[PDB]
Amino acid sequence: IQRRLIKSMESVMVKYDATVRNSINQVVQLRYGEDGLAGESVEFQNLATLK
Amino acid sequence: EDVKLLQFHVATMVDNELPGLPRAMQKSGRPLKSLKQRLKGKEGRVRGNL
Amino acid sequence: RHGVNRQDTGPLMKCSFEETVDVLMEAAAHGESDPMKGVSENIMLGQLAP
DNA sequence: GAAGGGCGCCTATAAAAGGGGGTGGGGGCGTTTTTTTTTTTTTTTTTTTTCGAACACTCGAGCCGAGCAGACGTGCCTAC
DNA sequence: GTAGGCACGTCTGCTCGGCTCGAGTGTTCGATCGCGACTGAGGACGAACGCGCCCCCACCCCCTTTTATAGGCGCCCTTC
Repeated sequence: IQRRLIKSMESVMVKYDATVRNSINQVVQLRYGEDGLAGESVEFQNLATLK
Repeated sequence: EDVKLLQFHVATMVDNELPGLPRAMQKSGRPLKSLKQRLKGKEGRVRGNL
Repeated sequence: RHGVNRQDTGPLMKCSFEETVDVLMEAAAHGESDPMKGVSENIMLGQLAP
């Protein structure tokens, strides 16, 4: 299951205008992860206004 | 018959696992390793060496 | 296997995954052109991957 | 009968010449058939988690078009 | 000049042929984690095979007899 999965997604990558596109240069997302943030720099937070 | 035999030998040269067809063998009885088999699996050129 | 091959990616990528000879035979027969734009084709070819 | 003894043929060498015979060397036919009804067996049939679709193919089926035939309508001939 | 009746034309529906549809059956593909790391399988590798035996041909050999020379031995016959 892991080998098959990597084999699909391998060529997707964030380009220098920050839209995420695969090998034939089709757009996957307009911004990576819909906000353009990094996954190792995020944290869990509480939203005050749902009070 | 010669054409049928030639057609078989050149086919078995390229691909030796043809469905419904006998397979090429040796005195050992081992199936021949044709070019498709060499490419095909985990131990094949595409994945194993390349 | 039967879905990834419907993608409009270059033929050499599709060979690197389970289809081996068969996708190359069809690629040769249609005469498609592989633009070496993706990660696998470039690593197999040996030039610095993008 | 069993056993030991005596007589005689055996193989080698030679060397020739005519003719029958053998093991080939190579090509042929690829049979068809005689049956023995066969080693081609059931591998494991599965012990299953089996597909996993995709694609080709099967077979049937229903809508639709043209032609045909009768009913309805029109066109043509005869009699007062 | 005019009206009624027989044949032909018009219209609609039934039958046949033509065109496209799927549940079903078939094929047929495929992969089955990573790595190891050991030997040692090192004797093979028994299968080689006739495939099926067939005829034509080519070439070499066996086939008698001579005589001397000698072990090896098969057979007959008398004695045990």
